[PDB]
Amino acid sequence: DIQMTQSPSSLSASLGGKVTITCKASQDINEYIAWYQHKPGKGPRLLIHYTSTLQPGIPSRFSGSGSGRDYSFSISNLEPEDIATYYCLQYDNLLWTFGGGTKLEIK
Amino acid sequence: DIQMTQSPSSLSASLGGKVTITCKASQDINEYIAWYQHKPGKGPRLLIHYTSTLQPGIPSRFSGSGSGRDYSFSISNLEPEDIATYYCLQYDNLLWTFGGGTKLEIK
Amino acid sequence: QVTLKESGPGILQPSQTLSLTCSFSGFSLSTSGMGVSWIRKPSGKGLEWLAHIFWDDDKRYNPSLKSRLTISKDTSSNQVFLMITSIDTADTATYYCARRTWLLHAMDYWGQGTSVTVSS
Amino acid sequence: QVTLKESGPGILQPSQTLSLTCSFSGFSLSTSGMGVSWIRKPSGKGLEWLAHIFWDDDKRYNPSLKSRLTISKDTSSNQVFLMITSIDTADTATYYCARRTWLLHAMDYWGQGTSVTVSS
Amino acid sequence: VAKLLLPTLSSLAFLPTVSIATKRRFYMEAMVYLFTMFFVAFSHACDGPGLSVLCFMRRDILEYFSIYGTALSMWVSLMALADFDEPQRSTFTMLGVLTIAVRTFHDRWGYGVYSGPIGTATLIIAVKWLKKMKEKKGLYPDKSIYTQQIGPGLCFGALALMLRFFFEEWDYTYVHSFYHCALAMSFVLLLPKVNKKAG
Amino acid sequence: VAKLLLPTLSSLAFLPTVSIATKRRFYMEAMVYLFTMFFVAFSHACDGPGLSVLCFMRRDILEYFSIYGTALSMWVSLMALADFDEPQRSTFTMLGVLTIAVRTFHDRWGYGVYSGPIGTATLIIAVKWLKKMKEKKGLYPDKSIYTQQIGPGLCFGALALMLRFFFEEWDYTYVHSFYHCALAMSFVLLLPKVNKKAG
Ligand SMILES: CC(C)CCC[C@@H](C)[C@H]1CC[C@H]2[C@@H]3CC=C4C[C@@H](O)CC[C@]4(C)[C@H]3CC[C@]12C
Ligand SMILES: CC(C)CCC[C@@H](C)[C@H]1CC[C@H]2[C@@H]3CC=C4C[C@@H](O)CC[C@]4(C)[C@H]3CC[C@]12C
Ligand SMILES: [Zn+2]
Ligand SMILES: [Zn+2]
Repeated sequence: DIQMTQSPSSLSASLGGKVTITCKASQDINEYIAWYQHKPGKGPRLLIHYTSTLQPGIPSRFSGSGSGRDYSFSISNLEPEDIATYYCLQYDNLLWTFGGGTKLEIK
Repeated sequence: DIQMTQSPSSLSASLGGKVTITCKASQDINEYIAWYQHKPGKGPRLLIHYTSTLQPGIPSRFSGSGSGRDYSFSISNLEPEDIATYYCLQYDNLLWTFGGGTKLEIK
Repeated sequence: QVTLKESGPGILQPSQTLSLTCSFSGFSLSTSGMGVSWIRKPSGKGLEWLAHIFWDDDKRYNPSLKSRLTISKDTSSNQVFLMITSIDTADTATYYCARRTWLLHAMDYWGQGTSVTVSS
Repeated sequence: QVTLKESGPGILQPSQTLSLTCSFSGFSLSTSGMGVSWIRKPSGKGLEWLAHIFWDDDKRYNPSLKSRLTISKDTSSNQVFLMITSIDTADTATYYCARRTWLLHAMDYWGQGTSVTVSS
Repeated sequence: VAKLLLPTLSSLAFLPTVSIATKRRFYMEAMVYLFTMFFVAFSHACDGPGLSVLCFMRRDILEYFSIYGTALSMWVSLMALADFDEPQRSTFTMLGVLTIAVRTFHDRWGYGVYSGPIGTATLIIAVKWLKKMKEKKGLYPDKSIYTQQIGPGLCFGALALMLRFFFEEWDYTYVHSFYHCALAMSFVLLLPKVNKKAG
Repeated sequence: VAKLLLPTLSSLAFLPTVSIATKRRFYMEAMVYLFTMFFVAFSHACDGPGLSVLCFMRRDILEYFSIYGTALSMWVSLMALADFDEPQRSTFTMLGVLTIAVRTFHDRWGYGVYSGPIGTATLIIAVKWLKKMKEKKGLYPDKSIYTQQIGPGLCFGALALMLRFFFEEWDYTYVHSFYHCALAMSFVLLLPKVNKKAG
């Protein structure tokens, strides 16, 4: 499979602060990397698609960048409603693979 | 460094037989792979250079082939004088690296 | 409005087979370019994708599980089924049913998931 | 005719420094495109390259050992020297001196090597 | 007087196309655009009675490489949009060069001199993207690439073609000067964000 | 009678060059050689009084693309020998195309039409290989590549140029037919064993 590896497995942060997650693909995935927010007892939410495109209705503090094996996702103005587990998804091939997940935490 | 890995670490064979050693480079080494014969208490001999060129005076049973990360070396009509340890050498960069070595043996 | 809802047996043992079902609304999956997929979160572990079923009744499976998954469709009642065979206690997970689209190829709507347990 | 001959102390301890010398003939290493290099076979292990010295008195060293090797030349007596500092018992090896050329860039003539031991 | 200088000066619309193509590591496309800019600029300068003293090559050479450079700019911008990998990239680049060279040399004013490059390049793109959509089971270039590059790029392209080949009979001096601006803007938009084969 | 047909038929010396270039994954070079073969074959057929009925394009088109194709074949064979990687490969390919096009169109019989391609391409090769020899501290292309490709390739190249531009005044019908064979053989030898960028 294509291996997706998120650099922080866990990430502790201040409320009102900013954080960044990075993910490395084992191949060039042609900027097809969706980013998901997962909360306990809820279905995940699509936040960002292609590489940088926010899903309609998603707050404009979420942003993601990068291309060719190196992709990044970030929460600015971090609210307590953003305390969640964040997964990326390689979706270049119909063989989908998720990143290992980053558990975000209040410091 | 560039990693050179010879597939047999040890190789047992009949006299008058034929054997093949293969070596994989971690990068494209542009066909700069010399092959050496090492005997106990003697300085090594250059058998083959670039990828396929036999050193002048070397018997024509020794032959090597391949290009771009995948290279092969072979002894035909294997004589007891060919019982030796065989190393490859990546020499594309002046950072030289040898293969792990193949200890040839009589079966 | 869009919705997916996963359902299953809850408790199994490794001799048995697992019959996951996924009711959905807002789409009927006879619509061109529409798709449904299965993803699972194993106990104390990150997400892994299982299976696809598309508008044209085309299908995909995870090479790691390809042998023991079969995905099916019923747009007469807006439902999709995943059958998982030859069970192991490694199959203890929450199983999510997620809706893919033609314009953005990643899944946009997930269900809340259903938990499955595999022990005596 | 071409020849290289390595020589050294034979026995050392890890506080000490190692003064390898290599006498050669058939070439003088003031000749354009000519080179000499050091390679070592550690005890029960495969070959590793250490250092280069070229016709133009240019030099190269192994990034893994670059700090504690210094290569020198004397074409007045057709000799090359390798000095290895800050010794460890990991340095127990046979040390080979090998002659590189301009037309084929790999080494063609080796010496028989010299053994070095690093223990109490 | 603006009537004389507008078709000469507005040919510098291609200079932003050269600098942007260079900046995105599209060096081979930047050669074709700079070659075009030079021969289009001097084709208009050499034609204009008030500054024809500036030109040094015959009118025949400047006119040929004005048309050839323009038609080849349309090919290499669409083949950059197509974004082929090797050995096809070099093969499709050479296919345009050799066929546009013979076509333009045979008759530089006959039909197919611009609709050949555009008609063929958009058919090559359509066949590639229809295969890639059947493969991915979804719209291949992201809705971003359609709404930012392909939509606006082909809109400025269509504007350039209808300015030059319909409206130009109203007043050449203004409409041909807007054609340079519309076509240069089309080449900027159709060219991708990064040359992924060299950056 | 052999006097008429020899320059027409011996142009098929380039067909082995096309098939060998195709076989080694040098597809863009195989286009230029096949384009050349076609226009050189028809340039001689259209010139020959006994079979001029065969040709359909004007003599001017066939003569131009005979010379242009020949000069571009000399460029792409030497740039294949040079073996640049991207973004320089596409840039050096386009540099030859655009400069040879203008040079040949300006004057197809003037000086520099073949010594431009060869003189510039061998200077680009010399600068690349002298940098690579200073880097490697040793003869860069292996003694194999000199004694098999560069030596024989430039010997058949030099033979082609002295047949066409010195000996041809003795008898055109024989010496020009040997020029096709010598140049086709030069293009086969100068072209590397594998297109490492596409195979
Ligand atoms: C990659 C290639 C195919 C790019 C496009 C090549 C273009 C420039 C050329 C090659 C042959 C040309 C055709 C040859 C003959 C004519 C007859 C003319 O009355 C109408 C246009 C038409 C039908 C041409 C259209 C343009 C054309 C297709
Ligand atoms: C990559 C490029 C540079 C390839 C070679 C371009 C060649 C075909 C052209 C471009 C300009 C040309 C020069 C322009 C003018 C003349 C004057 C003529 O009396 C002698 C030849 C000479 C000096 C030409 C030599 C060939 C030349 C250098
Ligand atoms: Zn114009
Ligand atoms: Zn000819």
